[PDB]
Amino acid sequence: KKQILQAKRIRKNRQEYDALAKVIQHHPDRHETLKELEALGKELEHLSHIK
Amino acid sequence: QRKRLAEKYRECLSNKEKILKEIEVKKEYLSSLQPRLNSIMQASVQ
Repeated sequence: KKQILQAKRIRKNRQEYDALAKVIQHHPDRHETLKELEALGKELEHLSHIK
Repeated sequence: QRKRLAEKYRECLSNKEKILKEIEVKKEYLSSLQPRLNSIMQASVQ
């Protein structure tokens, strides 16, 4: 009884984790966004110097 | 954090479009200035 109460609590925690992770996976990645932000920042600095 | 990076990337896209608009218009202005200079040279004793 005690182990099955703890098991259902851990199952609820896993379902909360999956519920947040599914919403995160509707958004694009993190590191690829950092790479394209670095590229856009370099291009914006070059365009600002040209302007 | 992904919300912040997505919104800041959209802001950087808008800023890059503005830099391109500034540059395009700026280039046109420069071209006009060159024509004006040419006209002045033609007008140009010495």
